[PDB]
Amino acid sequence: GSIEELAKIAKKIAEELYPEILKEVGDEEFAEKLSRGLAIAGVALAVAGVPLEEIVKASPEQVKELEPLFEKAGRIEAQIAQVLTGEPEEDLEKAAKAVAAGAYFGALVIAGVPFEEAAKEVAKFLEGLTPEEIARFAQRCPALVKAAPEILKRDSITPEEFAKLLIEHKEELLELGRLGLPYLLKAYKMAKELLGS
Ligand code: HEM
Repeated sequence: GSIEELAKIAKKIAEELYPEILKEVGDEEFAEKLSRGLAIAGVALAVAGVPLEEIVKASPEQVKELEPLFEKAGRIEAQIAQVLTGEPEEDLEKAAKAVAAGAYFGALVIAGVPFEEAAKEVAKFLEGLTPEEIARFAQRCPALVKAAPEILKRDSITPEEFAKLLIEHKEELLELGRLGLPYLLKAYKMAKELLGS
């Protein structure tokens, strides 16, 4: 139950994802990051109670009923990430809201919410962060930077402008989410087993 214990689990799961991700991602630095992030999310979703095997089958209204569990998952993601990386040592509650938006966007897209509407729902989810905070958290995601490297020189991204960035890079972000989905599911299943021992 301790965060250190969840981090050790996520680190072990990341080691099982990494060789397979390397078979298909030629940037090995990006492969290392993907394997840690997908492992951390798999653990966080499992211990937050997001039913990911049901999400991939769910309707949009069923995904929206689960919205508070995604926010809990984001807080656990950011706490684990502090142990494994150190870097997210700051306002944890703000970082948690940002990362929460990631899996919740993907959950709405998986459920069949049209990409542009899902993007607006993300804009809604980020309200309360300053455009400067939004810019700084977006710059910490290697998938967003890989799809939209102009993030690297934005000082200010409003929630609406963040949704516009997702839409402008829809095809690239769909390809990264499709790459990550099988590894997220594998990590979630391994987490559920390891947590339940
Ligand atoms: C579309 C596919 C996405 C993939 C494959 C992905 C992958 C990742 C990975 C691997 C990390 C951790 C990096 C590391 O450990 O070095 C990460 C971090 C992050 N991602 Fe993304 N992400 C995606 C979409 C998004 C979206 C839509 C958001 C919207 C807010 C988002 C927000 C973040 C944030 C804030 C972090 C920082 C984590 C922290 O500081 O604790 N991601 N992402």
